[PDB]
Amino acid sequence: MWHYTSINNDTRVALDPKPNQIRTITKPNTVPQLGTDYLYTFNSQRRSHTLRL
Amino acid sequence: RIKHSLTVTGATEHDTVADIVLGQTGEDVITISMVEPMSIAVEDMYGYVLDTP
Repeated sequence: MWHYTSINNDTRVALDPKPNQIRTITKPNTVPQLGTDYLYTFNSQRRSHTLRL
Repeated sequence: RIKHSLTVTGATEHDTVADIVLGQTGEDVITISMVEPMSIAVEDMYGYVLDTP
């Protein structure tokens, strides 16, 4: 009798922006300049262009 | 981002009030994680304590 435990909570449902913040996180992303958010690595396999938002 | 410090006394009187309900955090504004990650020095990574019979 070990009965291990865990936390169960939707991980997709808690991604959707707010209805009055959905404005902010879409177009007004012109103020910031990306940089670190998206993932990009390059291999001379070649070739590999794994650009992933 | 202001921190608050609340007390148990005041100059007002409350009786039978509402239950101020809140929900939906989002994952963009408020991210919830845990380990926790910490920040120390360099030499402090390496130390020990010797016992004696």
